[PDB]
Amino acid sequence: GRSLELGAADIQDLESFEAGRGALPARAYLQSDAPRLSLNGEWQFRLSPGSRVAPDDGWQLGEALNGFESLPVPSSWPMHGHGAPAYTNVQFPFAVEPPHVPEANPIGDHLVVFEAGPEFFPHALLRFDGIESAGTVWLNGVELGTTRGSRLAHEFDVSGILEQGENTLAVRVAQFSAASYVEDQDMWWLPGIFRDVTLQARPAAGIDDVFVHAGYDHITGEGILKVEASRGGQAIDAVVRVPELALELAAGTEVRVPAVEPWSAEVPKLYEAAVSAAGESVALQIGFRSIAIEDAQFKVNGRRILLRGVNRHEHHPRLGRVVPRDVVEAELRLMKQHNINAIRTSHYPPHPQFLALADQLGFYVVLECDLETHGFESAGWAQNPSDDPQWEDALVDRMRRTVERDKNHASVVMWSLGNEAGTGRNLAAMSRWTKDRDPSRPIHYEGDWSSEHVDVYSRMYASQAETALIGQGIEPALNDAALDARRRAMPFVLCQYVHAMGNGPGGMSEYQALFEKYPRLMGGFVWEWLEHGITVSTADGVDHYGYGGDFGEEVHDGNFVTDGLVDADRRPRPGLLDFKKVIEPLRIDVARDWTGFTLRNGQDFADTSAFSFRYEVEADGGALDGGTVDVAPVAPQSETVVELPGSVAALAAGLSDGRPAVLTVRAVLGADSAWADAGHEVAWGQSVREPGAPVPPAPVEPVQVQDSELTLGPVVFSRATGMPTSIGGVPVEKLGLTLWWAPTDNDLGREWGGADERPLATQWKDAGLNRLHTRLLGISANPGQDGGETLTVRTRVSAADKQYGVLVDYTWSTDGETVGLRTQVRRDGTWVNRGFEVEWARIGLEFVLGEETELVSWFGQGPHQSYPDTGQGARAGWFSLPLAKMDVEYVRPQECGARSGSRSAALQLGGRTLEICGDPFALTVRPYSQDVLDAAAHRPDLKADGRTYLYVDHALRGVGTAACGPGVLEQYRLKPRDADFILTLKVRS
Amino acid sequence: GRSLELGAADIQDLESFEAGRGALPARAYLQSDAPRLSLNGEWQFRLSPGSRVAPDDGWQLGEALNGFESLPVPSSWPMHGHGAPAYTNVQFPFAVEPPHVPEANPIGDHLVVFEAGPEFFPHALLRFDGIESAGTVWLNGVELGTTRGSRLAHEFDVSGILEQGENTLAVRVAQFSAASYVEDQDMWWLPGIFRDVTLQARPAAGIDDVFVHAGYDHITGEGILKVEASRGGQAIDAVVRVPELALELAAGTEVRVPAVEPWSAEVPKLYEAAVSAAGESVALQIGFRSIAIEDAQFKVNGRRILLRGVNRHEHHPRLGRVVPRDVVEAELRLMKQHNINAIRTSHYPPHPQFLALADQLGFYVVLECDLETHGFESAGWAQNPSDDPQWEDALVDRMRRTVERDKNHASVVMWSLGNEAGTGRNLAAMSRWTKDRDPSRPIHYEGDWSSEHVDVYSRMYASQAETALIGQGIEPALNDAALDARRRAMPFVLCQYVHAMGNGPGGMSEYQALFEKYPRLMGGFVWEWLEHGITVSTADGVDHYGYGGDFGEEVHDGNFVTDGLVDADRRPRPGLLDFKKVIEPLRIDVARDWTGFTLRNGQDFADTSAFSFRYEVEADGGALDGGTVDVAPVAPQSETVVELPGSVAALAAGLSDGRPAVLTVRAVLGADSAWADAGHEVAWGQSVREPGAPVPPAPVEPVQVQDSELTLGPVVFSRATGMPTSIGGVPVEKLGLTLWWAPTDNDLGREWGGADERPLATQWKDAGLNRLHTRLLGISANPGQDGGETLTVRTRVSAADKQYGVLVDYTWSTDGETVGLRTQVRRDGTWVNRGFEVEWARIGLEFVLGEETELVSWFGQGPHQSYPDTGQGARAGWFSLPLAKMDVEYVRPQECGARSGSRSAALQLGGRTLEICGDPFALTVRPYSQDVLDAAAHRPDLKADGRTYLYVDHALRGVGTAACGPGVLEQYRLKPRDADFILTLKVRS
Ligand code: NA
Ligand code: NA
Ligand code: NA
Ligand code: NA
Ligand code: NA
Ligand code: NA
Repeated sequence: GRSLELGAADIQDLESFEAGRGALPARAYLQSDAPRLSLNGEWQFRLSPGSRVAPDDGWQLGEALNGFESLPVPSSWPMHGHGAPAYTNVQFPFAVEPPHVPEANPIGDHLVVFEAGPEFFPHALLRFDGIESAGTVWLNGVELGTTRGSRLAHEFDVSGILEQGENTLAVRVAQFSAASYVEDQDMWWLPGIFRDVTLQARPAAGIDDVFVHAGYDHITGEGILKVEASRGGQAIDAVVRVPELALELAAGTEVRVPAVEPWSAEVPKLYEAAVSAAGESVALQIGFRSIAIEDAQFKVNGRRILLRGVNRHEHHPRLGRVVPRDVVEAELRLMKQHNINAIRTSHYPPHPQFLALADQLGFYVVLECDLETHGFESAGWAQNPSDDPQWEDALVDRMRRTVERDKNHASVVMWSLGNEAGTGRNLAAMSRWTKDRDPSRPIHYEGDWSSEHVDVYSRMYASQAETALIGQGIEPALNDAALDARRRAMPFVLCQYVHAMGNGPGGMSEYQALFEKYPRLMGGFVWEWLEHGITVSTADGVDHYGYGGDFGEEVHDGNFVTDGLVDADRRPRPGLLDFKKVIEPLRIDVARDWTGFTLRNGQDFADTSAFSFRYEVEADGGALDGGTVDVAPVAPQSETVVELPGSVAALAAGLSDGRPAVLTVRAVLGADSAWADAGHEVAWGQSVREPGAPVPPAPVEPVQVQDSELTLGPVVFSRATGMPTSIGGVPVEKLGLTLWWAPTDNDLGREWGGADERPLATQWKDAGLNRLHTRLLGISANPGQDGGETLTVRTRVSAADKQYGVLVDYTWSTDGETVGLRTQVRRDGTWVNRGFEVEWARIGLEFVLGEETELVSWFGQGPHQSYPDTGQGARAGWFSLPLAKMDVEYVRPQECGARSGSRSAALQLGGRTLEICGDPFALTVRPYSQDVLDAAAHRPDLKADGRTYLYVDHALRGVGTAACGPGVLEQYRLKPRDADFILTLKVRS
Repeated sequence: GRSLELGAADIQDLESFEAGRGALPARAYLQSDAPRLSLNGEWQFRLSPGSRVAPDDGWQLGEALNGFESLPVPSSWPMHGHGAPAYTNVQFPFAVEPPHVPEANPIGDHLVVFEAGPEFFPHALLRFDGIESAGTVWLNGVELGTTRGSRLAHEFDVSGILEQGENTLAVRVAQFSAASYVEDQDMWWLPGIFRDVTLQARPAAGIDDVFVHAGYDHITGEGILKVEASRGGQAIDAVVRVPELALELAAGTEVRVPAVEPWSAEVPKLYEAAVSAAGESVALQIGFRSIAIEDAQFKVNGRRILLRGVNRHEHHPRLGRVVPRDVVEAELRLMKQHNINAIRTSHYPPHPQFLALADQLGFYVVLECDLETHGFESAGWAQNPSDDPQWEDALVDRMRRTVERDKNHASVVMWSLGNEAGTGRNLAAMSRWTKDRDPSRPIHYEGDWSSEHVDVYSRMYASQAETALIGQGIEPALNDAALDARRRAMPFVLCQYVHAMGNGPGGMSEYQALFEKYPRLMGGFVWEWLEHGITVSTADGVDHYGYGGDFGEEVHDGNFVTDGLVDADRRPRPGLLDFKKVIEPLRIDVARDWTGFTLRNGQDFADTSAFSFRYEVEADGGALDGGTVDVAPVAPQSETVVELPGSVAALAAGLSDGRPAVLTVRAVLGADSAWADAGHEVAWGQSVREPGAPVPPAPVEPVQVQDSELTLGPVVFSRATGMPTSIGGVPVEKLGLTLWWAPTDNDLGREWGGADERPLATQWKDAGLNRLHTRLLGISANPGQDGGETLTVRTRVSAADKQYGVLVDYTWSTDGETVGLRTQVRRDGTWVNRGFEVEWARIGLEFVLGEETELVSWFGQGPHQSYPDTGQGARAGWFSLPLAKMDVEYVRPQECGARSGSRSAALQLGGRTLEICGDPFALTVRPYSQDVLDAAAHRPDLKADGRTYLYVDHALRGVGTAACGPGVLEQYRLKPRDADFILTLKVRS
């Protein structure tokens, strides 16, 4: 019979296993003096729902365009109202049947008219730095070719096709193609021509490609320099000039520069250079550095380095995969400002302009090829393109374009084959190709744990325990003795760790101590730098971030795309403030007697001469003493004890007992740097003189009794419930025990440890911890002092359908001014439910007050939140914030905002002030309840109800990283137990 | 110190382990000529939230009532806006810490003024037939006592307290008490004075209690009669008269009536009798029957009986636990009309008036004590009141009041100790007490499988397989040899089986065949008779039923209270129509040659003389022949072959081949009965002459091709998709394969069989069956006949992120009038997901039509729905219903309304008619999509969208009873497989 379906030819091309056709050889991205014209700007665009209905109406000519409208290019076109973004993590959004594509496949036709002056003849090309996922390119109706590899560059010769004057460039882009099966990164699906489009003249006697080789001999101090230059794939005559080093040499010859200052992330020394032929000159920035593996350590310039890293996706909350240059520069500065020294380009090459900025600002870069096949894992990796010989040419092409583009940049210290792509013959082919092309950079790939085709051993989210075993070289052996010996000689990197989703990440300090202890450990890269929030404006014009499912997706992964150290607009999350402290490159340990501090220089290359060392003593009234102390430069990996002026110690000795005072020593930048202004804080340490325990008020005030109320000084109690209804005139609507919090993203994750396959959030719901009930057992007034009395209220807390509970006793006392509150908690019954021991989130009290709080002040840790396994960046001091600024604007609202280690607190309720003191407690204050917080999926769902929710916790659980990787470490868990704690309360005007 | 809490005395009483205080001895409910006054009517009512704030303001006197309002009594007070109903199944709504009660405990103060004439002096009492859960009673300010046992009667002597003329009765009712721990039935929590309140004069020389003993000697035909009569607990002189039997005897003497007609559910013969003393006469209805266990069979009057039973809760959708008498009478008639002969009073004694109606209409009754402690199971039965000696007196009191009230009623054939109360010493004490008081009725209790203290072996939801083993006496042995021998000599009853929640129950026929095969099997009681829906009126005034969670409950069990054979207003569900057929008491097997039918009388006592046997032959045009055939009475458990008139067989022989005709033989009531009018259908059987296969149209019409459309006779196809866009001018918006349906309540239940602990609904979601995607592979026109052509469209169906699929090929053909459609389905890949084989709900097609359907007609099974393991009550015939009447109004919308076994169908779309024919298919038609159906939680969420959703299924899965008990039996499951089926389509005006 006769074939009748439509669009079969277009679909066959989209199903191609091969790389793009018609492109020039892959090469470096080079700054050249050749004439160039950027075609970025306002293009014309038409969208069709699939190949079979994509018109074949000659639109490529620009004449009588039917159905086109203006669209910026570069762009991710769903960010501009054409379709919508869609988020999946691992799962494909289409049926898995490679190489076939779904019928619903957005086809975007792009068209731009431009003018080519005489400087673009006789030879020129068109460059495309990124098209997701399949491009077909026509110029003046003539097909140039196709693009595969969404984040890779393609160039097409236009000689004999480009015309003098007006030209018409047409590009048909398909969202889905066979290449989608190898681009399954955990991120938004966003088609478009999302990077630069450039016309570049190719003058005769020019330079097509350049390969910089700039090594460093750390013994002699020599630089080893060879700059290759080619045209049409052939080495050519060219002259290399490096003026700062008094150098003129031929391209292609290796020389020995007697002395060079070596490049590192800490000291990113770059030498300006130019390589030029008769027709073209290329400008280079040369950093001399050598990379080697020896004694199972990753070494640069002869030294083991510590990677303080993040995984960087490219995302912008309004432009999608288009990241404006100013945002790139700003976020790299922000990384440096938080002590980061390393970046993994998860999981594809970045915009080409990123490389020079990393060279300049100083980051160790893991440059990763555009390859991920994670969605094949759930079928046992059946049909995985990574092990399918039909995909070999396509995957080698991806690696070749990755390597060729960025090979000249000192910041790149490892090539990565891809991410979560299983094991297979094509990964081996990619590795062999890279090792042969560029032996100067070790190869990284986590997906094959046997590490057969790599030079470093990489894992993601390995526990602190397994990392310690690896650090000692005693992890279990591979079955193959030869492969085991190879891997045991490799250094070890965590390419992803301490998953930073929501409240968290907990457990960072335990990893860092191992990094410092064991040379084989290279460090780690946090997952991830940024949340992929997409800005949404609601009915009222109130902006907030959207995540998976908020754009009508049929299958999605929710807020797992919002898992970053900064939000999509680069505002730090608390996790980044903690991370900065965890990875600080200097350690400052202040002596308890305030005579001095131990200073350890944790850097690998630089001394301490860039830093100014400042001290300040702060007390309740303010600063009492402070200044700068001169420190002879301390070498990398060396230590010294720095004396503080005698006045500081003398001040500590004269302090009256119980008066709190904090000595803080900081290392700040002595001068402006390329990434921060002078005075920027890099490291700090403290010694605290703690306030004395608040003496409980003498119980000299008696209990006065009325039919329905009891009064004890400034406290009024309901006689029916035994609970206070007001304290100093502040209405108390509720007081009770808490054991639960609104689950974090981590609490919604499964702990793949133990026989319990429920997330902690589910364990808590099953146990009833979110719906506690209180029974009153009795109320008694007991003799106090000089006619005074204490009031003891006995209660039992439990939950419907449960037999376990806790006996909670409140003992109240007052001298008329201060109120004393002792709370005693005693376990009743066995706290087991559905066969497993119940764990608590906290041991604390919730005060619900009938008035709003405008201001929260405290002495403790701050300014930001802290939980048992977080809060490293929260330092001791006196803090005060408006109520709203106590919250944390996580995209999915969740437990957050607790200030652990508080010794005193003050809430301003309009005109009066409520003061809380006692042994250390955690402090949280909110204008809405925990049930409202738990129910809210986006921040607009949070609405104040005119009350104050005050949380005073005697104990808290950690937050961990159970959303992906380890849960809460054993020492931070909270099993049911007896407890007792004392508070004082005071209300003033 | 000094005690200061409030209300401690009230709470201490509520925590009492003891029975109520102050009541007269428990006795029978008796029809007496003693003067009586019902105090039912409009009372005054005040509600307090708990004991500690319940006023002690002297309200018991009726003077200056502060805060009282009118309330009907009897009532469940949350049904009248005081609080709200709350539904839990097993879980308690309060902390489990017996005997303690929560602080939130509705306290209802009831008050009524009444007048007592001289006939109520000097002696009278007040009777309360039910108070949930704790009552305290005052008369004229004087405390009478308290009530415990919510569904049990209490009487208080008011001699010397009742006054001539005006009196004031005050009752304080607490919702929760220690007794709540032993009243954990799966039902709504509903406090109130919910049964009659009566003043009764007690004249001197009267009769307090009566115990009827009326046995039957099945050998001699004698009745064995002894009527005991007592006053103040002492046997008294009284005369018993039974006029119909020519009897006058003294109370307390056993006599032998020479001949009596025995009582059974089938023939509920009752003799009017009176026992009288000088001061009082009591009217009785005496049914002579004897109960015995012999040869491991439960026998009445010397015959093993088959229980065709339901579990009857007391519920009314607007009045709660108050069931108006007219509703009781109507629903018992409805039970008889659906062949039911047995009732279990789950799980408490019914209203006292129920007993006489069961005597009269004829049901075997399992009368169950008010005891259930199910909520202790989840803590390993720790603290279970059933094994706590401190609860012995309270639990024996419950059993004593249960037995004493109803002991005179022939319909009661077993006493049940309670339900789901574990095992324990107090259950044994209850059994010992009952066996001693009334040896004439065997004891039932399912909670102790060892059956130590019972006379029958009872289970709930035992599988058909285990029931077959029990029926053969080869179930596994108990560890105790003595207890094993006892239990193996017991008959076996399913006190609850074939859970009737939502679409279902499936698997009824397999149980019934075992009941018929094995004498040891007594039968079973369906769970349950009625859905406990509560009527709710929404914003627009649209009524619907609410279930758990719809009334603000903190903990609840959702729609598990809507699990009945009839809805709360007693409208039959399809399950009741199927059940009636399953348990029909006669079997009618029509010969294939239409010469006669085999008639088996499945009754235990009655012959067939109450029935008229009618036949009718029906064809497309209408009835062709019919009449009545005289049948000599067939004895119980006997069989005969009844000849039909020769004209019927002659008609079958003359039928042209392929013409459909149905011979139906019915057994209807020959005369009015007490429960249905003459002509009521009891049993039926059929023989069908099936229509010949529709010959496919000759493919003489060719495919005409256009740029974007293909036309083949009356079918227009999209050339882009290959699917029809119209058939005979009827718009087709979508056509595709189906494998999924909107989960039933059963599909949301876990199959505790196999290693997969996901409900089927979850298995389907995980597998993507609800989100199928279709890829087009090709379209071809092939040579047909005489220039005609067929059109074959090749597709593959799968789901996002899955590698398995099905190849689906559509072959279209037409002669211009009729359209032929062949569908071929071929498995592609292994249909396994998350480690388990995927199961399908169906193999079918969904047509989405762009116009509404007003009427659906078909030849097949009807009128109601049928699935592979249901539809017994759906008979063969021609049916036609408005679209809305094809649906089933389940409270939670779910898959329903399929008509299996359809051979032809006709949809009326405005003016035109769409006809479907072919080999048997299942037919479903809806005005909304499956996704709308699945998302809808209540019926108002269903909204028509102006389309027609037509489902034609080649195969369906069964529905089972997985919500509670067995899932779908193996033979009704649907594993992925290849399939092929043919349809013809025709559109007319
Ligand atoms: Na991934
Ligand atoms: Na993520
Ligand atoms: Na939330
Ligand atoms: Na139960
Ligand atoms: Na139920
Ligand atoms: Na539904």
